[PDB]
Amino acid sequence: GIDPFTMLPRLCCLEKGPNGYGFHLHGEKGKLGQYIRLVEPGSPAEKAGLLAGDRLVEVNGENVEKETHQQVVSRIRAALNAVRLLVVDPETDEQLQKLGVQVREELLRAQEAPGQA
Amino acid sequence: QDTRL
Repeated sequence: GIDPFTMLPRLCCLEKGPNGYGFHLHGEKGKLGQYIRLVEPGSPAEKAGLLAGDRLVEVNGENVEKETHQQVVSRIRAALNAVRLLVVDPETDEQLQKLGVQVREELLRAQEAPGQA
Repeated sequence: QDTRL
């Protein structure tokens, strides 16, 4: 059939809620392999479009895969109010990696939509 | 036990 343009890592700006953002991130004890384990239904994370099955690739625009599990979490915690979490479905990542285009922000920063917040 | 943010 026809497949759409699968190359759209979603940038989720997570707001500092009560004492964090409201998700549980699980990481494999190496470097690359940080995935969301569980999301709090009462978090700013879930409304940002962050799902309990996504992988975190970049924080605010810079890649955090080659960090440590601690450092990855620290990246998000280092944000006072808002932090831009770039997340993608691990299933979709398989397709995306094969494209390897500048989807990092070049694609993400498409046309502007003035109106809603 | 995962990591809470």
